[PDB]
Amino acid sequence: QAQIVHAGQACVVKEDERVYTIREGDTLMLQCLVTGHPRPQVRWTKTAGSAETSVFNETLRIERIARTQGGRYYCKAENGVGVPAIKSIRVDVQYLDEPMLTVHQTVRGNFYQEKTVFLRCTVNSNPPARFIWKRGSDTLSHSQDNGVDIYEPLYTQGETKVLKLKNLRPQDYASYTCQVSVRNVCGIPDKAITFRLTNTTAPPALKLSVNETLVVNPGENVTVQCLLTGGDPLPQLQWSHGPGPLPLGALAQGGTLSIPSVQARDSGYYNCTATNNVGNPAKKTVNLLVRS
Amino acid sequence: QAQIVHAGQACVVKEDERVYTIREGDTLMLQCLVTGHPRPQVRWTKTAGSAETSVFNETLRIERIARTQGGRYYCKAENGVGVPAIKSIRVDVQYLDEPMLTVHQTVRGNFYQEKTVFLRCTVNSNPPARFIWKRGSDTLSHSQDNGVDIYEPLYTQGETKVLKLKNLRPQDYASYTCQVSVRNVCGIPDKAITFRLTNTTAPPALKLSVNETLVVNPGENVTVQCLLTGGDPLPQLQWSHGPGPLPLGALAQGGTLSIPSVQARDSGYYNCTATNNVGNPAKKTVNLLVRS
Amino acid sequence: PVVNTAYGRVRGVRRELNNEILGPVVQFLGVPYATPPLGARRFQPPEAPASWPGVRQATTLPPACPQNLHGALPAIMLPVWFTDNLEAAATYVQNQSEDCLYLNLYVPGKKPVMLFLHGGSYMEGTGNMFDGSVLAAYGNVIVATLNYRLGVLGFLSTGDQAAKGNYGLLDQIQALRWLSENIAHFGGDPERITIFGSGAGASCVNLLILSHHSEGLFQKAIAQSGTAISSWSVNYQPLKYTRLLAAKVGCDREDSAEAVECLRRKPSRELVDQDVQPARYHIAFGPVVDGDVVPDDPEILMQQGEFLNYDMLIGVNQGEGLKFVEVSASAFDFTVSNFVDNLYGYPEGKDVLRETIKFMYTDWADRDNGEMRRKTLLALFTDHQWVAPAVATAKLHADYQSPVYFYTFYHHCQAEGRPEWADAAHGDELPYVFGVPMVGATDLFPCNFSKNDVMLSAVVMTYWTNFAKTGDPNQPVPNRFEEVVWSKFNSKEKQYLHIGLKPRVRDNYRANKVAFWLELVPHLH
Amino acid sequence: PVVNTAYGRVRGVRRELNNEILGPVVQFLGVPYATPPLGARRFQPPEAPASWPGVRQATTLPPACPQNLHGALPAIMLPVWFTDNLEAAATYVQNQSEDCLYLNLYVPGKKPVMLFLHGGSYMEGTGNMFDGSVLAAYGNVIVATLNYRLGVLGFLSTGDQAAKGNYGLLDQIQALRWLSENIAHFGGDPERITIFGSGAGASCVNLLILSHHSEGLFQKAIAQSGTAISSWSVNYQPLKYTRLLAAKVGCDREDSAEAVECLRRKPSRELVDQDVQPARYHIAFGPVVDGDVVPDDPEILMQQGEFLNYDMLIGVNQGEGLKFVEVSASAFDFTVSNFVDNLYGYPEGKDVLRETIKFMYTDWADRDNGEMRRKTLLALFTDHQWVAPAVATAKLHADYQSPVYFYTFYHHCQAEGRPEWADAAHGDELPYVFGVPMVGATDLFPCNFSKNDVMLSAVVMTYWTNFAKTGDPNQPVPNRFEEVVWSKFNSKEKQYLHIGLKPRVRDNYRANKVAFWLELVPHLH
Ligand SMILES: *[C@@H]1O[C@H](CO)[C@@H](O[C@@H]2O[C@H](CO)[C@@H](O)[C@H](O)[C@H]2NC(C)=O)[C@H](O)[C@H]1NC(C)=O
Ligand SMILES: *[C@@H]1O[C@H](CO)[C@@H](O[C@@H]2O[C@H](CO)[C@@H](O)[C@H](O)[C@H]2NC(C)=O)[C@H](O)[C@H]1NC(C)=O
Ligand SMILES: *[C@@H]1O[C@H](CO)[C@@H](O)[C@H](O)[C@H]1NC(C)=O
Ligand SMILES: *[C@@H]1O[C@H](CO)[C@@H](O)[C@H](O)[C@H]1NC(C)=O
Ligand SMILES: *[C@@H]1O[C@H](CO)[C@@H](O)[C@H](O)[C@H]1NC(C)=O
Ligand SMILES: *[C@@H]1O[C@H](CO)[C@@H](O)[C@H](O)[C@H]1NC(C)=O
Ligand SMILES: *[C@@H]1O[C@H](CO)[C@@H](O)[C@H](O)[C@H]1NC(C)=O
Ligand SMILES: *[C@@H]1O[C@H](CO)[C@@H](O)[C@H](O)[C@H]1NC(C)=O
Repeated sequence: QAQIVHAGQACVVKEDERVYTIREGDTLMLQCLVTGHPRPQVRWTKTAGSAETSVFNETLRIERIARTQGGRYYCKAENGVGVPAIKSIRVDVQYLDEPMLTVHQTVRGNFYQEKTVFLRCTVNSNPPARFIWKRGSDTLSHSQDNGVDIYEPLYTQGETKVLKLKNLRPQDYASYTCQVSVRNVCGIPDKAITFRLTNTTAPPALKLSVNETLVVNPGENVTVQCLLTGGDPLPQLQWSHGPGPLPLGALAQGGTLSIPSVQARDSGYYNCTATNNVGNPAKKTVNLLVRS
Repeated sequence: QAQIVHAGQACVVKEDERVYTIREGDTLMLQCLVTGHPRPQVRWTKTAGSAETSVFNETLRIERIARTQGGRYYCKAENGVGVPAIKSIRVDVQYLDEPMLTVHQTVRGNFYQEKTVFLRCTVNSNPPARFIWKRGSDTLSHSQDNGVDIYEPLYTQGETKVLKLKNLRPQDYASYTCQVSVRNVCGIPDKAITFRLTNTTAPPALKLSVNETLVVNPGENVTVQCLLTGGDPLPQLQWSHGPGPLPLGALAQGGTLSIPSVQARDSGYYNCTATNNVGNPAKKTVNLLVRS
Repeated sequence: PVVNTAYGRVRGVRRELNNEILGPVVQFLGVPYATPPLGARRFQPPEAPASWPGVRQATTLPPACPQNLHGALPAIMLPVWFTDNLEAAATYVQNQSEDCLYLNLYVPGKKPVMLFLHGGSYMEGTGNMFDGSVLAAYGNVIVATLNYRLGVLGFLSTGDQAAKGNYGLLDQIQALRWLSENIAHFGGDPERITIFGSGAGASCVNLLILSHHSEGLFQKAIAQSGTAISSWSVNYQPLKYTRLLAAKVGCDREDSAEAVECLRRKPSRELVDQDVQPARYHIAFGPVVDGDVVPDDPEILMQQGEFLNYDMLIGVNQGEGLKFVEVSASAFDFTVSNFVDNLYGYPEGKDVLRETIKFMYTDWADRDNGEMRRKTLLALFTDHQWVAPAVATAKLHADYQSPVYFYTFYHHCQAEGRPEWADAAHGDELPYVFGVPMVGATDLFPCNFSKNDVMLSAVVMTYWTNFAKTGDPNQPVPNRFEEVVWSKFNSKEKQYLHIGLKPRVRDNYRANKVAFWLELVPHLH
Repeated sequence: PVVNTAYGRVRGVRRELNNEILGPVVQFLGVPYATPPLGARRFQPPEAPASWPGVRQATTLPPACPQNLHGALPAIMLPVWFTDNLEAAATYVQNQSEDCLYLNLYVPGKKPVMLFLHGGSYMEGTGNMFDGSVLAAYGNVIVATLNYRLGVLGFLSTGDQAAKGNYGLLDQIQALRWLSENIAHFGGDPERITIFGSGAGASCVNLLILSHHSEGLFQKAIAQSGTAISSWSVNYQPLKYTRLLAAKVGCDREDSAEAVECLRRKPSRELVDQDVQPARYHIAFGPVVDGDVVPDDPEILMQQGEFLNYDMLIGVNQGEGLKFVEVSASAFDFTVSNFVDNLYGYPEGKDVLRETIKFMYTDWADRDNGEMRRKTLLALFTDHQWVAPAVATAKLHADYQSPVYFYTFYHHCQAEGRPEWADAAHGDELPYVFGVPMVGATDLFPCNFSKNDVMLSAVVMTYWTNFAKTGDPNQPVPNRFEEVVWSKFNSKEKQYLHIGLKPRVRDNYRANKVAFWLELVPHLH
């Protein structure tokens, strides 16, 4: 004598069955309807592993749903008459983050005449994103300009796509844009990111104003500089310590690391890294040591 | 002072560099020309492994060349003045044997509704042959009739090609022809072979007029019959003994095996096989034993 | 031995086992757990059974569900002992009626419950073949064997609302509810219920793991050589074969409710005798994606984490698919061709897939003889149908912190045509699970049991019952297995227990082949 | 120590080795075996040398052929010891002149002859780096080291008749003729001549096996980590790179004879200093298919059986391509991408090939860390460039009843940056072939030699010299190698000898990978 049907007439995105497809952050509301000769109990349970995280009202409402809240739900009528009623919904919470473009020249010697450059684009999106590569305002492919390849590498779960420039022609040194699209499933618009490849594009190189292992007495003033010796797109520099952070230490500019006073707690490694998405980041280490 | 150039103006087939391309069995003749201030020695050597199989006349002539004589040759001037002269030719002896068509139904139970039939064609040709499958007078492919596949299996050196009939439709029971072509390189014309697939096409089954192990006393008259219990294309039957043949034994018809007198030499196995190219051949064994 | 239930009173029967160490048990053969699905209730979910005022005498095996073992059996996916001993199996199904929704209990302070979902191929079998009395008297556990609706009467679906399908699974759920609110009368524990099955029954086990209707019914699950993601696990063309069968029995009406309506009139004898041939390695009538008891595709459900954290014990035998091989190079090419065309939907690129599969399953140290070709075919079917889906299921469930324990059965039982040097085929783990070596070879399992068989049977029974008790197969009750710790299974380590005469725990089973079928073959097409 | 030859008289020099067991040798450093190819004879075959009436004093190493080690070396295909010790190598080539066609003899009743074709990459190297006196005094064999024309002056070709090419190979043939009709004066045997080389030199060895011009010159051959079918074995775009180089030196004329004509005027210093970058894993100037000294494609020649039954001793090191790897998953994807695009001509289907290659070289028991990725890259390049072409050559030659003996070098020599736990890289077998451990570490081979190194060096020298004598590497003169019978090699058994500290004879080396590259990868595209 216990039946249930739920309406999904909330502020949810439209599409031209059993799936509730909403844009991320939008307001979700699902209306469970019961039917019984005795008044049955309502339950809105999220499928979470267990051999009270459930809303017991007829309406399951969440104002701001993230990816974490995009599992499978189901409502249930507990009425003593017969089998309890169960109806399930897959809440598909969709989004489209911002793309990340990184150049990779993969170089020692210059013995071969190849000059090959890779452009890897990466996104995070609930709908598997569609990738469109452009050179300026030219959506390019291999059938259009055979000097390039385009492929999606396996074992990366399809969240990335690579544009290969096999041999750099003068026309290759241009502006490339990765444009990612979810096909406007929730009205989510396409995004894009751009990189300028030029004759001087190169990964970063770092210069350290101290030796590798820096020996310091307690109470002294320590200042280490991180200097740049390479990287055409202006690299960004950051310092780090590792296991235990230091309260005295400050990093006013990305290059300057400052420790006002030194105690044996402050000993250890201090890694300065420069990262401009062109190659492997540059890492220079200062092994700060305090006598004892 | 020793130079050589050879003309290939023999009865050799025409083509629209260094290769002498002749039809098999035709007459080959190659004319080596020497040049020396002293009269140099001529040599027509076939490249055969060695850390006198050579013609020492200016003309290398072979009336009937088979596949075995289609290696690489080279002529050489031995003159004391300087380096001896060497010029090589690849003698490409081409042919096209006759195709062999065999059906393979790959069957136990009839639990699945598949009814899949394979048609394997096999040839032996110096030019890798081209295969054309036909159903009656219809050169068929997958894009024409998608109820069939056509593929060339690897690890068979490309001398065979398979026509797959995935699910037998009423129109599949027809006449299939494998037509193999060398593209008339030496004027060699295309060949063909045909098979009629019908509702009753089946591999052969054999009935033996004796038990498995037949015990016989010396000097007796032995006659074993090989009978057919299956095989829509009329199978052909043959007997065999194995290691040592028997002079007394005769095989007037493929089914009848006759041993006039028996000695202990005649003991052993006698395998009758029926082979019509539809499945695995049928093998029935008579273990003829002589008391001692 | 009379016990009252919420419906009626039942008289059992106490029997002594053929073992001097194992004592007696109390059997309840044929208690009804659902109303007979006879008229309007054919092709309908199972409701609660009736109530009888007197004492029903359940001292005889109940009838098996309507079957047909005469002609056209799925020997490829059937247990080998079943296909070899069709007579000793047919004696168990001489009594067939559509009123077959009964179960059998085997009882030796709340004892754990262990219900066995018998498998095969969804169109045959019965729980009466499995005498759980030995497993009960050894394990200190209650053993249940039910009978669910088979084939047409159990899984016919139209993809519409006329016949949602999965009626046999719903019978299993109804028996789970029955035991949840009636095993306490037998002294059992409704809070320590464990289901276990082999073959298609283990497929049903995983399905009930993914189902909502089994929410409070059981806690542990054991899949033995069966998965919900294999080709024959779920029917994805229900209306096709339902309309073929309907056309066979003069029931082809273009309205699904009307065709279902005439199908309810035709007698079960004339429905089960019809043989609707399915596609190769598929099924014509089985579990379907109704959107209710199976919310969506089981693989999608396991990838999206839409399930509960049951305790899973998965495992595969070494040489399952023995019936698949019973080799010429040409024959190898042909069976790989039909393999690719049937298991991959005749895909463009079937040549690449076929040739790389023939390469991957060809030991190149000797590529000449056909014995090795037979071995690589056995490994081919064993890997694609059982090993890879098992590892994928254990991985996906273990990723969401479900405790999983993986086993590989290597030692089998010696019978005629089944020499002890051959591989453990499909279904050969059941004799050790049900303590068959300890009571003598039945006519269905005519094995030359040795002391090793008995001891190994005690080991695996110990593992299974321990799992039913505590969720760890080796914790309650611990002579080759010395201090072997059946470690857990997670996607990092992927550790499994190698069950057999020489046991050990290894880290990655067939990792190259599993990664081949899982991570590379899909991109090909 | 003066000996007369058919051309002139030569004064040698006797030297004692740095070993108390090995006695003295007689060295003849710098005897001319061909007329200097200076003016009209540049880009021309080598003719017989001149005759000197007096006694030429060949007691000093002759000059090396024009090279350039300043900038842009092929570190990928070069021996590792060469790339690491560029100074100790550059000291051997301080004297460079185009008149470099000389050779060096090392002599301890007709002794066997063993000429060493030095390799590298066809554009550098010299026979002066290899002091064959130790190998001579140990093996009871005469050891020869020549200098053939390198790079531009040795292999420039136009594909036309203007420059057929393969001039360095023709220099090697001219030295073979010289030794065939002049080693008898040194007591040597012209009927037991064996050529041996490493790297590109071994490529030249196989080429001379396939050549007609070497018909009566030698009987045995030894290919050490070099083959005629690898990507860098033969140049297949000679006119392309010849026209690039011509454009560099202001010699671009659309007539090949005129461009060759101006190229003969430009000094060698301005030609060898030009760096014409080739395609990845290829060469810009090397052996070509002239149709004369190389009648056709070497692979076609070996498939059609168009060669003579020389005795071949092939073999590969375990970890060749060490320079190739010096790993991120992304980097793995990228280097496999360039691998496929360069070694397979940017083929349609590069995605299938790339992904199946990344699968085939990925241990899936742990696919997380990059150490294993480095190992699988090393195995990738080692397999594709050296192991598979070696096995293919040994198979094709052994099929036509050529006696072949296959070896795999596993133990290497310990140097800085080359720990003894790493794999035997490319060229690390030469120190043991030339008895380096028995005379101390030279500056070019700065190895921490141990007693194991000396003894293994004696073992491999014993094998090589025995092969030069009788064609069986273990028959004349037989402490780990106990009764090990270096069995033959045929396509059936494919047996090889595993040379190292722990030796054994095994039947199929990397059979799955070799069968992958040989029998499956071609069908992909
Ligand atoms: C800064 O760089 C140092 C490099 O010296 C890092 O130290 C490494 O830590 C890993 C962690 O297991 C060890 O395996 C390596 O052996 C260490 N390198 C050494 C000792 O030379 C340190 O972790 C870095 N700190 C960061 C990135 O915060
Ligand atoms: C006739 O058939 C018999 C089958 O009994 C063949 O005998 C087999 O020979 C092979 C050769 O090594 C053995 O390995 C088998 O064991 C034999 N089978 C036995 C003993 O049952 C016999 O070779 C056949 N003769 C032919 C084909 O000429
Ligand atoms: C390319 O960059 C180089 C410096 O790296 C510069 O000398 C040259 O002019 C550039 N080419 C242009 C701007 O066309
Ligand atoms: C260290 O530097 C800080 C700020 O730069 C300053 O306040 C402090 O006095 C210095 N320590 C000394 C001088 O000992
Ligand atoms: C097909 O063959 C069967 C016998 O195998 C026969 O009964 C039937 O008539 C045949 N179909 C035709 C001739 O169309
Ligand atoms: C055996 O048969 C042959 C011919 O059939 C006959 O000549 C011979 O006499 C027979 N042997 C007897 C009857 O002993
Ligand atoms: C089965 O019988 C065979 C021989 O008849 C015997 O060798 C084997 O040991 C037996 N196996 C047992 C008793 O387990
Ligand atoms: C090389 O030197 C190291 C330590 O300095 C030593 O352990 C090793 O045994 C040496 N190898 C030899 C002497 O062969």
